[PDB]
Amino acid sequence: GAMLDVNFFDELRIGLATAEDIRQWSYGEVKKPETINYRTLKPEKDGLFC
Amino acid sequence: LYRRVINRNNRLKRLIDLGAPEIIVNNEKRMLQESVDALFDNGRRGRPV
Amino acid sequence: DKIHARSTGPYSMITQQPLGGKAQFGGQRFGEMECWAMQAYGAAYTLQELLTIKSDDTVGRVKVYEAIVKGENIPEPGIPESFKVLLKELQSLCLNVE
Amino acid sequence: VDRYGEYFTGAMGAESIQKLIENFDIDAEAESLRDVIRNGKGQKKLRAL
Amino acid sequence: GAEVRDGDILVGKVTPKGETELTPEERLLRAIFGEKAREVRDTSLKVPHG
Amino acid sequence: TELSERGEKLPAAQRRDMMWICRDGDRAKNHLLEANLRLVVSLAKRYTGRGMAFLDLIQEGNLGLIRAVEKFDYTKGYKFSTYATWWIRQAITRAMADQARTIRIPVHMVEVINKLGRIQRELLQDLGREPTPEELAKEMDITPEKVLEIQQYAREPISLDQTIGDEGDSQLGDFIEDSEAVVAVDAVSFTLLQDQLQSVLDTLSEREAGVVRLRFGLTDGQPRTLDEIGQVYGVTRERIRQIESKTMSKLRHPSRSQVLRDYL
Amino acid sequence: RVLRGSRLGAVSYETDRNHDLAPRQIARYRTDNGEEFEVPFADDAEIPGTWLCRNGMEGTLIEGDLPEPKKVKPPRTHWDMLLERRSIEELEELLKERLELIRSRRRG
Amino acid sequence: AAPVTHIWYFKGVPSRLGYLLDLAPKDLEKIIYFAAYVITSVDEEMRHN
DNA sequence: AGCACAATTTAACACTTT
DNA sequence: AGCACAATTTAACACTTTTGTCAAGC
DNA sequence: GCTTGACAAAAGTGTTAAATTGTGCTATACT
Repeated sequence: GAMLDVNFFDELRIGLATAEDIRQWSYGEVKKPETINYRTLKPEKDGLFC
Repeated sequence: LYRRVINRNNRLKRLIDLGAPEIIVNNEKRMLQESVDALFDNGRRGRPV
Repeated sequence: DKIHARSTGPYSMITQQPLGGKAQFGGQRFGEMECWAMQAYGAAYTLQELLTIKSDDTVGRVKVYEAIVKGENIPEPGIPESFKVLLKELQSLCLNVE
Repeated sequence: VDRYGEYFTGAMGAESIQKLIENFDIDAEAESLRDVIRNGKGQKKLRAL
Repeated sequence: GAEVRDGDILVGKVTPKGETELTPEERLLRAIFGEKAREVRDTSLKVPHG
Repeated sequence: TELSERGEKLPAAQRRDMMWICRDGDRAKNHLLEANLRLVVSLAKRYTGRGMAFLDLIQEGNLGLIRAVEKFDYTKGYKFSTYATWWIRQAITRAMADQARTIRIPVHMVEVINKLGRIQRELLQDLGREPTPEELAKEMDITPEKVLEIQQYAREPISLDQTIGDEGDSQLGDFIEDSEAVVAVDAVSFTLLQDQLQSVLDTLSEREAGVVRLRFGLTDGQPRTLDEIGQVYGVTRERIRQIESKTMSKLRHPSRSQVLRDYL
Repeated sequence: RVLRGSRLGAVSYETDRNHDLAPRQIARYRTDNGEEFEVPFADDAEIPGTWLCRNGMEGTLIEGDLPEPKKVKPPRTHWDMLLERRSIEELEELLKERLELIRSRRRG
Repeated sequence: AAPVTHIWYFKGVPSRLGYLLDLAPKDLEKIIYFAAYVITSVDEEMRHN
């Protein structure tokens, strides 16, 4: 109800997350097992730090 | 753990498109299951990573 | 070797609580039994001040410092930034915490 | 599967568990579990709770 | 033989910083007094507190 | 596929036998891999202990076996294992190059790191001591400025979540100061510096304060050129420049410099 | 000792604003499984045809430009690895051979 | 690329997937880690007549 | 290591075929 | 390991345009 | 207060060579 969650708390509900909820929170699919560059120390695209 | 999950997932996605016998695909799916189980709660089923 | 004091020093990495020990600056740990003592007193506001704008309320920390230096009233606390880490570690366990 | 393979379906793993969860009528199991603890007794009643 | 206290510099060490761009207020304050940017950092060895 | 379009349609006899021949061809491709899985295991069992788990080595060897049975020639009169050992060893070593480090290094740099490490161990065994960078560059036909730079690539990350002392309650992450955080006594000082800057700039004239605020970008954040201010004030760059050169001399006055000298 | 560290990045001190910001236009892409994604862009920006959307799969623009299939191939599709090492006359004189083994083995 | 059961709902005490399907945990581990096929459906009419 | 506790087996039972 | 080859990213240089500065002048 | 001419450094811009990265292949036999 309040994703910013700033000072208006009436309840706090837990529940199972369906697969339609997991691809609704997400901002994109990580598809490579890469973290960061080895030379330029910048995060690689489509990796765990992209 | 995230790297191992996405590694075995990419290898399963390659083995399925390449065409493979059932033993290799079943071994890959069991490895994927064990990787996600190691991510969520380590050391519960089997020996810990 | 034993005397230590801290107004404001280095903060930690993942959760933004202060560090520990005289080697760093570090703040004294206001743990569990001290919270039980302050709840048994009935002091709600000192407990809320020790737990939000002194450890985790990231925009409350510099706002309290500005209000003390300019000489104004201490503002109302926000939400602790170690609670929003818990919502992320519960959502990463596939639990729809809303 | 090669003989009488048209009369059933069988699988392995989490997709088979997903297929079992798909064909799972909750109300039938709920009414049966309500009726077992109402009529029967023994270990069967103590399990069904 | 030099007597030190809390905050004095022991080893003068200066590390290259590469690049960052200043705020407009600090870039104005450099142009008034006439002081260069001095892109290297300052990580000296000072004695600890107390 | 070449006859699944224009060209003909086939009678049921040739359709039946060619579909049976295709289905039989799809079976030996499974039978050969199921035969040589043990060869994959026997090759992969002597690379373990460094980087990757054992099952990942077996699966990359299986991918190499699929490649080797795709590119196998029976008319060269050799056994299958002599040819397939090359592709299986290549698949295992290429996987250990690609997916064994948390920071991914390309395979040529992994190759020169393996060559440098092997040459270092060989010169150590010949010498009975640890070699030197200028000594190592003599063997590897490179500069000694390259050798330490190569050596400062193969340092793997130390895990943040291990106990550091014998007192096990502490981990490593409780000792690392976050240096990119907001220092609370600096963000107040920057605000008071902005207020003092506006208080000093208000004692100037109407046009020179606007010239300074657009030249250094104090109002918008994006600075301007002299032509950009001359466009809005209707003069050339030299008229704006002498206005700025007079205003900066007016700001070096001690009444305008003393209250700002403390902030640098 | 203390061992400061930093995730590589910066913290700038512009006080935030919310009124004058260079103006933006919204594109809309459509992926393969009928999903719609709205992407803001600057006005001085060439809006591309295909965009890697939030779903994880590529989605083209909603217009009918049809820019490029770019002639990308298979790669090696076995066959090619069979045809590059063995020629058609050696296969046709083999396959028929195998075909005759279907005729003789069936009746003995 | 292949489904995966959540480890909290299979390796608990008591196992919730075992209660929800009336399967033993020693059989559930044989199913979801690729050791035993499971029949998931059977056409009763064709097998009857 | 242990202390408690609840879930999951050997075996101990009468009941019903063979 | 080790090598061969294509694809891609970088850095280096030549050349043009912008932005800034000096002296003169009404 | 304001403009013009002239000159020089700084910044874009295009091209081109180098360095850097990605990928295929190596056939005594080996289980």
